[PDB]
Formats: sequence, structure tokens, C-alpha cells
Amino acid sequence: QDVVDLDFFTQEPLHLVSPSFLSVTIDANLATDPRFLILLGSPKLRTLARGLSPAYLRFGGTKTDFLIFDPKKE
Amino acid sequence: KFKNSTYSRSSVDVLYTFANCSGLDLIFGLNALLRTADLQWNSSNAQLLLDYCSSKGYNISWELGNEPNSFLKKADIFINGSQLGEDFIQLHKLLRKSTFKNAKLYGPDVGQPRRKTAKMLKSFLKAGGEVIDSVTWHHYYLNGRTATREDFLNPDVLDIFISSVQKVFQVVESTRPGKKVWLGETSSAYGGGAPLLSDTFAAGFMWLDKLGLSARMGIEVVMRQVFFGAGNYHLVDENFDPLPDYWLSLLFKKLVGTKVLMASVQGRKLRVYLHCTNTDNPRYKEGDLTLYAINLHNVTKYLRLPYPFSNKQVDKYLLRPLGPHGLLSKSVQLNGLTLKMVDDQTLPPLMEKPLRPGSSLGLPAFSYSFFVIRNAKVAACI
Amino acid sequence: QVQLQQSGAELAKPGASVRMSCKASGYTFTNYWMHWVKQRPGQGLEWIGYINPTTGYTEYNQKFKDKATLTADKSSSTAYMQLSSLTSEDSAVYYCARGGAGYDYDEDYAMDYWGQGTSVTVSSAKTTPPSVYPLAPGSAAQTNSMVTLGCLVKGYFPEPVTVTWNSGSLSSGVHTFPAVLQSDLYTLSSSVTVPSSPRPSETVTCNVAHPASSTKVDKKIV
Amino acid sequence: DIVLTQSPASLAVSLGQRATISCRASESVEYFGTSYMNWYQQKPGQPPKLLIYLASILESGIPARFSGSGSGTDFTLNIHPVEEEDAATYYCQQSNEDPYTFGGGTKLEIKRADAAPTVSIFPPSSEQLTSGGASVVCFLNNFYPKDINVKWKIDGSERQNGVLNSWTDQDSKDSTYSMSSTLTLTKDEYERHNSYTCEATHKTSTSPIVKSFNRNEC
Ligand SMILES: *[C@@H]1O[C@H](CO[C@@H]2O[C@@H](C)[C@@H](O)[C@@H](O)[C@@H]2O)[C@@H](O)[C@H](O)[C@H]1NC(C)=O
Ligand SMILES: *[C@@H]1O[C@H](CO)[C@@H](O)[C@H](O)[C@H]1NC(C)=O
Ligand SMILES: *[C@@H]1O[C@H](CO)[C@@H](O)[C@H](O)[C@H]1NC(C)=O
Ligand SMILES: *[C@@H]1O[C@H](CO)[C@@H](O)[C@H](O)[C@H]1NC(C)=O
Repeated sequence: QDVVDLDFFTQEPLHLVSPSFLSVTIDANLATDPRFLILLGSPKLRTLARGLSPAYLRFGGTKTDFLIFDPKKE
Repeated sequence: KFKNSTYSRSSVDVLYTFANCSGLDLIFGLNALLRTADLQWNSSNAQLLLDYCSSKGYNISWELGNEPNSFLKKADIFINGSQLGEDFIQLHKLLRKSTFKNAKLYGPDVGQPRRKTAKMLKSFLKAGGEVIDSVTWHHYYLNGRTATREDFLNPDVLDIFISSVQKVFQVVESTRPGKKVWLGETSSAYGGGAPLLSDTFAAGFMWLDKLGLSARMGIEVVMRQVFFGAGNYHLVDENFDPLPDYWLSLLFKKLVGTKVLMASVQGRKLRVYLHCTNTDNPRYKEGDLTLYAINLHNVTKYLRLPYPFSNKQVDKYLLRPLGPHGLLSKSVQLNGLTLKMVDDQTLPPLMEKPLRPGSSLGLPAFSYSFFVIRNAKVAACI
Repeated sequence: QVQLQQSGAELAKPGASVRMSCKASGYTFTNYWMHWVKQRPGQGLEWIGYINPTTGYTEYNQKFKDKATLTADKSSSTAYMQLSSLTSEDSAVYYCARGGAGYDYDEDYAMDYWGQGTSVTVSSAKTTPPSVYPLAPGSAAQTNSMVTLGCLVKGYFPEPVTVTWNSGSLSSGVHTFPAVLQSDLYTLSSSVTVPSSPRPSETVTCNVAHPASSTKVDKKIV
Repeated sequence: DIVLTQSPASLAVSLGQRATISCRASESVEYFGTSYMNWYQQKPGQPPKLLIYLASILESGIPARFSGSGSGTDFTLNIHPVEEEDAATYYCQQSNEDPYTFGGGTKLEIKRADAAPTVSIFPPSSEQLTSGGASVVCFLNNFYPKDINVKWKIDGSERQNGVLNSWTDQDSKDSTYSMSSTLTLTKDEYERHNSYTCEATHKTSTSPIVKSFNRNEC
């Protein structure tokens, strides 16, 4: 049939998730793009990002372990 | 494959400002393959970064290493869980001696729980579990290179997530019971996504199901790989245009609250989740419910709510692809209205369709919807 | 029945590459993990990698990772393995196994059914048809109480050769000997014990087959 | 990469007696409370087949006499009784993690009663001769133990250069060993001589078994 009855359980919360439950990532490899500054500076992108607040932004990926901080580089 | 690359203070400022300016909390993964002679972690490059961030008053949380179960494959170096735990302890000491002594630390960002991965995780948590604030692991359903359309729609594929989650908790409850568990990196298909699938309406079944299951099973935070990037599993494409999963995520945020409840069909291909409604939505009030549902049947299904909610006013939020490309569309409609940003600075409103009180809830073939039950006056939600 | 049938033996040249097949039958192809195992010629045995045909989950042996490319094919219940930059180290028998009920890594614990193996041979040395010679006394003697006759196969490349005695008849008296290499060519021989009574009034013809050169040869023992 | 080390590498065991093969590992082969060991059987020219999984579970078609025990790192296959078919290389393989490792391989001889070689000598084929090459074949069949020595003689003189030998694996039916000695000459080495002897020194005979033919034979 196409007829569907539902049963709900609404008596107590079963879990309590973070307000930031849904969060996102940026792949660490994007930092090797010459335009990294231009891309993340985009007002358009920031509007979309703001939409997902509150959230964590995780910067990570395979490249995490092949990235070296150089305080002399610009 | 990958060689070492340098990054600058400038890069760090770009990333931080993007996060700060977007109202996001940054988690930064440090490089765990910098090693001393004794195969301990060379904390020095991290120390330099920390001092820089401290000096700028940057509020940042930290991880150390990515998919350490893969270090052998990726870099011909093997770090056992024990040692990785010790390395985290060393990072914890450095954090507590810094300007931000109350910064959070998460790890170890292991892959999905195969036996090898589950032994690395267990040994890590025994060694270093006292200093992490949450346990992070990664999940993907498929291989991007090989994934099919039917895979993205198959409940037997969706269902394997369950045992992955159960297995992670089995390890954590044997080592650090009650430690919070987070998906630290997750999507449909690994290796940069599956083309024309991970970027489409069809990707949404996996994404919404994951969110539902995660919350229902005790996961606290889920981190979508990626927001923006080269992989096809991005929420936002190369032209900064949002994809169906972005819109699904936005709707989820608007409607779904933090208190997780349970819904179930009486009969696998019809999937159903229930939370308190987000009360921060001005349209809705304390006690309202948000149901969300996925129909993987090839025909429309009609849902009937149980007593005492049978005759409540319900707001429908039904997502369907804009044609002609069906489930492989990169465009989506909410209640028949195509979703598109108004301009570069402006998201559209997300418009409900109020249903008749006492009507059954229609869910077309291969679709998903949220339903807000108004005036539910559920005690658990207040 | 449950059954994996691999490709025919391949005599590919050095530095080149080759695609091995392994069709499965008797079960739902997509619900089982297919491993690949390598056997150096009588030197032991080693695992190469497994692959799930629904999901796409490949894990390789560190040793074989840059040499081997396991691919499934949902459409035709078939599996494949590609081998690149072939050296004499790669001259061996490759088996294709099975055994993982499910889609997840932890659901594979053991390999149930196996293939027949595919002999891969890497030398650019040329391919030569055998010469089959019948072995008896000048004319066989009914005096011989159990008449034991032979078949010598000399000067062939590459492996293998199929030896039988009376079109598949004469089972259980057959001693078919391991081919020993002669610098550039192979050579083997077989023999079969029979009663006094058959030789005189009944022919004995050993059936040789060399697929590589496409030769079938019947040789009467006189 | 748990190291799999297989304690006996070959063992001769007597038909009816119990055969006991060890397998050891680096690390440990036990997740939760299940020990992921696997035993196979490569028959001579045939693919291995699964005998026992998860250390103590007999696969299908497998006789009740094969028995796996052990756990942690110490595992033991046990056949009781030993039958003729059982002759093979037995492999212990760990499933405990990726990648899977495989033990060296323990081969089983059957200690049959001694048997004497059924030697035989065959002259070059009519056709082979015309081609310009001559080969004398000598088959020594159904002997045990495996050890044996063939001394080729040409008119009483021992030929040591030009011979090619080949032993079969242990027969699964009678548990014997067979061998094939072949001597190859050019024309003008073959026509030069009359008698060709194939001598075989085995443990069974006090003194060598001698089989011969003269080129003057029709
Ligand atoms: C639709 O799917 C069929 C399988 O039927 C499924 O099970 C029954 C109980 C119903 O609930 C149905 O909706 C399910 O999809 C396939 O065999 C069939 O070929 C499909 N038909 C179409 C229209 O594609
Ligand atoms: C870590 O790196 C620093 C700076 O590159 C180096 O001087 C130091 O010797 C390294 N640590 C050890 C103890 O090897
Ligand atoms: C882990 O690795 C360290 C060196 O990196 C070694 O000294 C130690 O014994 C290992 N511990 C275990 C038991 O895995
Ligand atoms: C900034 O850091 C402090 C402690 O280190 C914390 O109390 C505060 O809430 C942080 N800010 C955010 C946005 O989490």
C-alpha cells in the first residue's frame, strides 16, 4: 500500500546535540592554491558561510601532515 | 604522493578572518609527521604557530594529525596509537602553558573503524584520552571513483553507517566511557567525491540520513567534507554557487532543534527522524516538533501522525530537484519554488507550505522533507 | 557451483603490462570481497589486496601497491587485476579468492573459494611449438607384462602443456613429469602402465596440447 | 604486517598417526575475543582451500579430523589420523588486520613403507633421430623415500654432462615418488655407441638397479 502509520517517542530527549551539530570543513590542500586569499576573501562565500553559523570550520585533510608553518613566508 | 608545503602568517590571518567574519569556530589540524630521532613529535613548528596565534589573540581549537591509520601508506612512517596518545599529551601541555590555556583539543581523526583503525583508536584513547575534549573519526560510504547512482539510493549502503557508529562507541565505552564522539570529516565518497553524484540532489539522501542517525545514536558534531574545495563533495561549487546539499543543510539548521527524539515506521526504504523544533525560529514556539523523512521507494508515500498529533497544523518543507536532471540535478526546489540566492549577500527566505489539519503527509518517490508540527505542546521540548 | 574462473596464462614481455580476469559464478557477485594472492613458482604464497564490488573499498599490500590495480565490474560478475612494470619477480601464479559476506572491512575474515590461478611469464624470449616423440621399444612387445609407454615433449615455449593418453582415457596410470627449462625452452615427458593384452591389438596415442602456439598433436605409439 | 612464522617447514608423518603443525605470529591475532587465524591446503599443483577459520572452525567439506587450537599468537593444526591425500603444503594466514600476512608453509610427507623404483629406459624416437637430435629417457616410478641417484652409462662409461632430471610431488593415492631422467645427444654421438645404461641407486636395493638397451634393436 501507499498508507503509512507512524509511531513517535516524545517522552524525554534521547540525546542532546551541540548547536553546532552540523559543522563543515575546508581541505588543507586548498592552502596550496595561489588564490587562497582571494577565494576566502569573497563576500559571496562569507554570506554563505554565515548562513551555517553556529558551526565549527575544520581545516584539515591528507595535506594536514604535509603542511609546514613558515613565519618568514608572507 | 604529497610533498611538504610551507604556509605563512598571512595564510593563517586569511583563514582566521574567514572563520571570525562568518561566525564560525575554527579547529586547526597540526602536522603530526614532524618527528624527532626517537619518533616523538617535534613540537617546535607547532610551538611557533601557537605563539603566533596567541600574539594575535586568536580563539582557535586544535587537532593533531589526520587519518594516522594511513601514515604508513602516505609517508612510509608508522605511529602506533600509544605514541600518538603521548604526542597529544605533549600538545596538551603546550596549550595549557599558552595565553589560551582553555583551548579545546580533539583527535585522533582516524578513518572509519576497520580492525586496524579500531586498535589504533583504542590504544590512543588509553594513552592520550585524558587530554582530548572529543573523539574525532571520519566516515565515507563509498569510493568516489566507482560509486553508482543506485549506491547513493540503496538502504543497505546507508545502513552500514550504523555499525561503524556502534563500533566506535564500543571502543570508546571500553576506554573513556562518556567521552563525546564527533564526526571530524565525513561525506558520501572518499577520494574527492563521486562526480555528478556527490554534488547533486542525490547526495542528500546520504547527507540527511547521516545527520539523523548521528544525532539518534549519540554523535554530537558532524563535520561535512567539504564546504568549499576541489572535491565533488563540496556544498558550494567553484563559482561560489550553492549546491542542493547546501540548501538541505540551511533548512536543517533553520528547523531542527538540539533535543533528539525518535520516529519509526511500523513495517528500511522509508527513513524517519524526530527532534524538537528549533525555538529560535520566530514562526514556532516551545513544544513544537520537527519530523524529517526520506522516501527511497519508487512511488509516493503518505504518512499519518499518531495520537495526539493526528490533527495538528503542520508546515511542510519538501525538497525536490529542479528538472530535467532529476536526482542528478544541481538545482533544488522547496515546495515547488527553485532555491537561489537573492544576490551575493542575501539568502532567500525558506517558505513553508501549511497543510490541512488532519491530512496525511505526502512524500513523493525519491524525495525528502521536513514537517513542523505546530502547537504540539510536547513537554520534553520545553 | 560457487566458482571463480580466471583468464588464460599470459606470456607478456618485460616492462609491459597485463590484465588478469576472474569471473565469479554460483553466488551474488556484489555481496563478497575478492582477494588476490600471488605464488612465486614453488616459493610460497602472499596476499596482494581485496576489493568490495558494491562499495569500492580497495586495500593493497604495501609491497604490491605501485604494481597492482584491482578493479571490479558489477555488470558482468567479473573482477580484474592490472600488473605494471613487469620483472621476473612478477613471473608467478596469481589466484583470486572470495569470502567476505557484506560490504564493510570487518566483515571479511577468511577466503572461501579460490580461482585456478593465472601463470604469468615475463621474458622476451620467443614462443616455440613443441616436438612430440612417442616412447616405446622399436616395436612394443606383448612380452612386456605391464606395458608402460611414454611421450616426450621437447623444445617448447611458453608453459603450459596438456598431456593425456587415450583422449582422456587411461586415467590412473599416468606419470606426467615437471617440465625443466633448457636455457630458452621447456621440455617434459610422461609414461603410463597398462596390461599385456591391450598393446598388441589396441592403439595408444598420447594427446598433447600447446595453446600458445595453437598446436594439438596426437602421436601413436608403435 | 603481523609476522607469520610456521614452526615445522616439512614433516614426514606416518599414515594413521597425528600430524601437529605450529603457526606463530608477531603482535597478537585476537580482536574482541575472537582469534583471526586461517589454515589452507595447497595440494601439489592445485589452489589452497580453506580448512579452518577463526582458529577453531571447520569449513564445509572439511573432515572432522582436522582440528585447530590455540589463541593469542600460538596456533596449532592437528590431523588425526593422517591419510594419503593429506600430503600438501599447509598455510596459516592471519585475517586480524590489513594487510593480511601468510606463514611460510609447512609441507607434509607421508611415511609409507619403503618401495622399490619401477625403472624403465626408452630409446630415441624414429622421428627425433631424423631431426638431428637423440634423447634417451629413463623413468623410475613409484619409489620411497624421495632420495635416489641415476648414473647414466654409455658403453660402460659414465655420462655426467647432458642429463635433465625431474621429480614429481608426492602422489596423493599411493604416497610414492616418481622421477624422469633424460639424456640428450646430438647425432654422431648417438650413432657412435651401442649400449646405453640407466643405473638407479636407491635405499631399497643392496646394489643399483640397471636398465639398458643396445642400438642394434628393432
Ligand atoms: C519499483 O521497485 C520494485 C520493487 O518493489 C518494491 O517493493 C514493494 C513492496 C513496493 O513497496 C514498491 O514501491 C517497492 O519499490 C521493482 O521490482 C520495480 O521494477 C520498480 N518499478 C518501477 C516503477 O521502477
Ligand atoms: C626539532 O626541530 C628543531 C628545529 O628544526 C631542531 O633543532 C631539533 O633538533 C628537532 N628536535 C629534535 C630533538 O630532534
Ligand atoms: C610504539 O612505538 C614506540 C616508538 O615509536 C615504541 O618504543 C613502543 O614500544 C611502541 N609501543 C607499542 C607497545 O605499540
Ligand atoms: C574563547 O576562548 C575562551 C577560553 O579559552 C572561551 O571561554 C570562549 O567561549 C571562546 N570563544 C568561543 C567563540 O568559543
